Amino acid sequence: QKELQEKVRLGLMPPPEPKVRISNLMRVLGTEAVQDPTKVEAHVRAQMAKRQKAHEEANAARKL
Amino acid sequence: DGKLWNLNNYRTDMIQALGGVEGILEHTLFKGTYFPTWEGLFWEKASGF
Amino acid sequence: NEVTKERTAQCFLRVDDESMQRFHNRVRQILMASGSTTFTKIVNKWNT
Amino acid sequence: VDPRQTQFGRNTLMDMRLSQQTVVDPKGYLTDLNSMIPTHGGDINDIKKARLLLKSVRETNPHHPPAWIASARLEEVTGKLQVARNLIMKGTEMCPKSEDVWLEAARLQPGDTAKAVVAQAVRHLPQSVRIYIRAAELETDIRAKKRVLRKALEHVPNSVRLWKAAVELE
Amino acid sequence: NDRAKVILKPDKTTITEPHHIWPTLTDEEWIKVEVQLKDLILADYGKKNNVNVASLTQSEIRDIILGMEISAPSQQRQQIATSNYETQTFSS
Amino acid sequence: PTGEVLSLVGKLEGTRMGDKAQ
Amino acid sequence: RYRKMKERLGLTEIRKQANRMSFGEIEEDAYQEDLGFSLGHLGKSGSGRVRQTQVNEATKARISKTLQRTL
Amino acid sequence: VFYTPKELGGLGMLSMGHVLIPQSDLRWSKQTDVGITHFRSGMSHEEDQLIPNLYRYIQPWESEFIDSQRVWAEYALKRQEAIAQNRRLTLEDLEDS
Amino acid sequence: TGIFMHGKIPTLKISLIQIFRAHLWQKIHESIVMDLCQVFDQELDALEIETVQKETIHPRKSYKMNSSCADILLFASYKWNVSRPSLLADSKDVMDSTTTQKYWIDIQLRWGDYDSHDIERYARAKFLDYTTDNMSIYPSPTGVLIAIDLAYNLHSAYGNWFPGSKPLIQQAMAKIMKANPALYVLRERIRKGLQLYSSEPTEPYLSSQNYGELFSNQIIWFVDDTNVYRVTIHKTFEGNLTTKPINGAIFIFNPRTGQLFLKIIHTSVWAGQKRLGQLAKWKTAEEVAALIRSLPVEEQPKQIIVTRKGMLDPLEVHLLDFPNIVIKGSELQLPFQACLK
Amino acid sequence: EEPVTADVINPMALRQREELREKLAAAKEKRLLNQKLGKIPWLDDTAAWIERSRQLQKEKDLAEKRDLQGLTVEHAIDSFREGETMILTLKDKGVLQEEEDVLVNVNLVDKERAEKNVELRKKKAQQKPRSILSKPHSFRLEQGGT
RNA sequence: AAGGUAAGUAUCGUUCCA
Repeated sequence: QKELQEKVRLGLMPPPEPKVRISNLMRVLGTEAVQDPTKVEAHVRAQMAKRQKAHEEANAARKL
Repeated sequence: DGKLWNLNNYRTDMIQALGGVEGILEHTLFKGTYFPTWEGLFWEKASGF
Repeated sequence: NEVTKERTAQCFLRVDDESMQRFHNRVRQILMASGSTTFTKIVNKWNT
Repeated sequence: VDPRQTQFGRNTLMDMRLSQQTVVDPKGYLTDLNSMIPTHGGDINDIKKARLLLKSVRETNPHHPPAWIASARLEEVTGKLQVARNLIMKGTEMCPKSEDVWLEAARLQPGDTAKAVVAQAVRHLPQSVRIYIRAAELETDIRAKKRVLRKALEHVPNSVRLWKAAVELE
Repeated sequence: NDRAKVILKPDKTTITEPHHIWPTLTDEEWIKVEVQLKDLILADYGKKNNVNVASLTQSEIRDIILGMEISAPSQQRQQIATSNYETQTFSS
Repeated sequence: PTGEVLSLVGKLEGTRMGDKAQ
Repeated sequence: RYRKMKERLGLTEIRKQANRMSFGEIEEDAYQEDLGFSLGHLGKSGSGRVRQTQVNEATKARISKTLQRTL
Repeated sequence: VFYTPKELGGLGMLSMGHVLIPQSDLRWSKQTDVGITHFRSGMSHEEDQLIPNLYRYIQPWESEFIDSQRVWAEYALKRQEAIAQNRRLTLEDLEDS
Repeated sequence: TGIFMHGKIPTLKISLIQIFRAHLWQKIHESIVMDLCQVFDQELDALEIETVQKETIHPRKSYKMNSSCADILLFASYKWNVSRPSLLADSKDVMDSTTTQKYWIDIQLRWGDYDSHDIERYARAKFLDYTTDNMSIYPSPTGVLIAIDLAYNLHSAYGNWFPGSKPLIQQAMAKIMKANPALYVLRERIRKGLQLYSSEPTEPYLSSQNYGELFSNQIIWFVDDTNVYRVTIHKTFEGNLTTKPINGAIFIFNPRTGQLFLKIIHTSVWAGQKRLGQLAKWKTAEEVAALIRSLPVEEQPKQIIVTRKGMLDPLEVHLLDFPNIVIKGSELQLPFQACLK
Repeated sequence: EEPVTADVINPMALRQREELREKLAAAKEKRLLNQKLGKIPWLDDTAAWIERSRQLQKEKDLAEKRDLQGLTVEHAIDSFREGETMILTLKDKGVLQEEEDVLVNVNLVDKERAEKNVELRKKKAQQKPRSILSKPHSFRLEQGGT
């Protein structure tokens, strides 16, 4: 965690975007989600799919 | 055994002797607030801050 | 006198020195415990 | 107070909606039972506004018996039972076809006056009414109970409850 | 109603059976139609209140969509904000 | 006139406890 | 965590209704053992909601983790 | 300022002293649209007003005890009859007690 | 400010410094001046008033109580038969004292005590003590001093009047007392210093800020009642506008499932009902309570939002048997009246 | 000076008098209803009871063989168009408030609010500006149109 | 006799004094 935070403070990777779910959809992005709700839910579902894909292909890479 | 005393008559007579709502509110800053009448008011015993 | 229903005695009532001293001490400890208490709190304690 | 206890020891509503390619899903209109005296009560704050509401409505919707019934419940809860009696006796002529109103009037009227109400309800509802048994145990004498059952046996004697009450009568 | 309908039928087909109500579109056409409806709502607000839509930031865009809009009828009640406390002049 | 409280000793000639409280 | 802190220390409607103390409305002194404890508009005919102010659940008393461990 | 009840801004302080109120504290003026008008409280020329003392607002123990005996006798007579008449009591009967 | 302290009451000193901040004093004096300047501008021809002048004076004249000076001055188009010095409630001045061109008015403010809250005596006393003065500068012997008591919201005026001036001052002051931005903000500050409010009870209002917490796992009912009583009105091109009542529809929308319960409101229910607004108010409440009693307990709504504030009241009576159901009003002009279109 | 005569108001006295008046009204109503409702052989005959039951059973055998409106519309006549139909809803009014009914259209009302806001931003018979706050434009509607 | 000093930033005058 400290190594990651130091790297982000350097800026080698972007600052971690807040992990958001369906329950957090209107808590985090709701004000920006009123104008284009379907785009915002598509973006949060894309983030969910990216997290799940990272997990699944991490398992696949670790697969024997 | 319930409360063994009553103060409704005592407060009634205190208001009567003090001059009533206007006889007491004349001493206060009520007229400065300029409410049309003293009904429909509540005291905020605690400020939110 | 319940057997005869006649006024036969007379009970003079009084508040003893202990109760007066206790009430005075209560008022004293109300007053001394007023470093920051509101006027309403002091008067509520007094009425009680 | 419990007569065995000594010093040392709600808003009814007739309507009812049934659930269940067509978007239109109409539902049947169901009428409900009557409401008796509930153990739960007094869940009201700021009475001086609620009484005003019920007052306004008892002329705004004078043909809604549960308005009068809720007024009775509210005024009986807050220590004004006599005015509740008066208001129920006033409103019973506005919805005289409702069993619940007459039942509330019977339960909110003491002594012989209660009889005067229950002997009057049958005048408006003489066909297959539970009010007959309310008269039956509202009075005192078994002979009067027999007469009440016979009157029930004289006006719509098709009630199994009426027959059961009258059969086991001397 | 009318321009809203025209936006709601971007395709000439615009299939709508009596089983459902709104036109049958998939996700991306929903994106496009929602963007169009947002633009329509901001355009109507700008026409009504004579303010360019771009200046309306996202917060007041949400306020407009939901039903928030404020006015300033008590504009002279700003007193809470060589001393200029009698310099103000009277104009007939 | 003054706000100081006067002892009602000797002020009880014509008053009772239950009077003016029914 | 901050949301739960704001919920625990937030003004429950029954609490906020008790702070309001009406005006020019004498009330019988409740709680004989200690007067100056008036509920104000809570249960008062002056103003407030027609329905009774329902009790909240976030303010329910709770025991500590170590004390529950002792239990 | 002291003996005014709590919701009227005062402290609602109870008293048992002979507290006189000067007749300069019972006068109030209101400005109607036509013009200012003034009022007193003792509008007939009478004695000086006096704060009511708690002494006159608490029933003596003697009266309370004799009334307790009488009232409980009334309640007993009003309950044993209710047994025979078969009804529960009510606020209407016991309001007088 | 002009408030006088008969003793150092530090809490009162702090309170009055807080109340009269932002130079409310000088600002309140100027606000009283200019809007009182305005009323004479409208009725200047009707009173032979050539011009009205608000001369630039010392900014601290508002609370300079020792001396005084004129601030509003009327230059007359022709000579006026000025009346004697008299109070604002007087009606006996036969208006024959003298003749003048210049006519000043002085406005002085006061925060009166309890004993000394006689505003008219204040006004006359310092009219006499400012005209019979060697330090006060009044351009003409004629004039009237107007006294304002803020602590008791009293107003009086004593001095010289020209024909029609006194009733005009009466009406203008009656209006200025009931409405003035400076006096209104002073009243608001006094109210928030005592924390004494009129009505404005606290309820959870659906608004743009707490709009997020709506999206929760608890089912909510949006009771919309705008479309209950409605008449199709249309003004034909040539014929007179004509109306025809039509049916209404209650909205019991549920964001969780979308099931918009809708009770069609026949025109026959309004069989010449005099008070139709209240009938429409409790007809929706009847159906919403019926529907609540209809749904099973797990499907019973735990929160009912309402579009129009009038509907907040009836539900609480028809929801009197459901104390656990929170009925929240909405400040949000939430578009459900158009759902019927 | 001389203080004029006027009663003193006492919230306890007012409340107690109101309650006592209500109790007297209830007493009068109960006394009236006692008169209203107080004006109302075969009692214990079982054989005659059976006979009456038999005759009741046999009796069935013997009997076997909207233009009208006076509402007001809070709008101007000019606010309506021609050659088109408009829907007219009802304005929000409290149940306790006994003001007259007001029918308005939400779209025209919103347009009026928008133009009022525009005009009030554009500004940035005795004392009228402050009288309009201390003190709308509608028409009586009768016989289906004025 | 009190328990009643708001703390400040400015130019200007004066005066002793270094």
